[PDB]
Amino acid sequence: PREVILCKDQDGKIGLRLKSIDNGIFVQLVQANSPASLVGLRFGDQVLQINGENCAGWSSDKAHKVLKQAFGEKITMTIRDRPFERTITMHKDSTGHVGFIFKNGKITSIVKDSSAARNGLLTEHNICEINGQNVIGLKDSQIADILSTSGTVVTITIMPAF
Amino acid sequence: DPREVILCKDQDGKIGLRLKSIDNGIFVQLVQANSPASLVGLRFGDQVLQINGENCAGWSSDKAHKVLKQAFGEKITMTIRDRPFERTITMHKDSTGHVGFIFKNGKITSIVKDSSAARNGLLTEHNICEINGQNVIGLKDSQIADILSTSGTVVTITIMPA
Ligand SMILES: CC(=O)c1ccc(F)c(-c2ccc(C[C@@H](C(=O)N[C@@H](C)C(=O)O)N3Cc4cc(Br)ccc4C3=O)cc2)c1
Ligand SMILES: CC(=O)c1ccc(F)c(-c2ccc(C[C@@H](C(=O)N[C@@H](C)C(=O)O)N3Cc4cc(Br)ccc4C3=O)cc2)c1
Repeated sequence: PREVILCKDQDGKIGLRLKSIDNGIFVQLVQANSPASLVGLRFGDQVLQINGENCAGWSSDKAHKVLKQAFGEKITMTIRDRPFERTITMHKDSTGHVGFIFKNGKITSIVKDSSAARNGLLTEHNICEINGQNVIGLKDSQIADILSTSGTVVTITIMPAF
Repeated sequence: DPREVILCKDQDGKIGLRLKSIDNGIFVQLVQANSPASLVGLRFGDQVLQINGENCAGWSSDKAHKVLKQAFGEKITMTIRDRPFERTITMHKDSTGHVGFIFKNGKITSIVKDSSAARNGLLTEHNICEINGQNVIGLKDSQIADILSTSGTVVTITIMPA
């Protein structure tokens, strides 16, 4: 658990969208070049507390109601670094592929006798990083450009789509 | 990193394991006490990458059991990824002897407000696997309650999404 302080920029907005998942509050959307982006907030981070109050059981509307109705331009948050994050290493075959089909940044299929198949890569998982580069927010064709310019080793970080 | 385990059948060609297809992968759903599977370290939620050399990718629950049933000699080789969905949460009992969560069939279904569980971001729709190193998979709810009731102030629980 870590504590991040956020300064509200002009319209009392943090550039953050939160979602209620399994009675927890998670980071769902982080706008680029925003107060939230600045202090390290990433897709899949868990918010434990907002201004010292527990987020447990809060609905998605409650979390946003709290963030806007907060007095003063400073909001403290206690965060847990993407708890659902897993890393999987794969190798390109002779055709330059590791073996998976994706749509909207989410793995939808695994090709038989592929590197993804040998390494137990899962479907219904969003891709977060490829070889260190963040891919949340990129269009599918830009993600394919990163995969295409990769060496033989393809390490991807994934999380269940939820 | 995955590890290889060698399993020797006990008498009836039984390995003492129950499998489950999840997200085009195969995971262990139950490990029998004192069995060949229990002997080599297999635990609930372990991922099976290969059975006797072939990829489990896309295999159904029935397919995995069919392949295990139809194994030739008394030796079944398996490539395992150690419980990939495992998270550990440490909580402290309050003055009334509780950490603050409700469960049914071994699954967290509610988080009590202002509790140690709420402070630690404990999540619902998660199966409880262990409590202070004691495996609780396969136990009745009143037996899980008995383990919590006789625990010290520190309560560390291992969980996995349902
Ligand atoms: C045995 C093995 O490995 C193998 C053997 C033969 C094959 F024809 C393949 C294979 C070839 C191409 C692809 C395409 C696949 C892809 O390039 N995936 C990467 C991650 C990869 O497999 O390396 N993309 C590209 C793409 C772009 C955009 Br815009 C949107 C979606 C996608 C997508 O799913 C998929 C499979 C695979
Ligand atoms: C502030 C705080 O903590 C707190 C405040 C007020 C509270 F009324 C509680 C609290 C009291 C009791 C329980 C019961 C709850 C329980 O004992 N859970 C443990 C894990 C715990 O909370 O320590 N079980 C026991 C049980 C047995 C069987 Br059989 C089936 C289901 C369950 C179940 O969910 C739950 C909450 C707690």
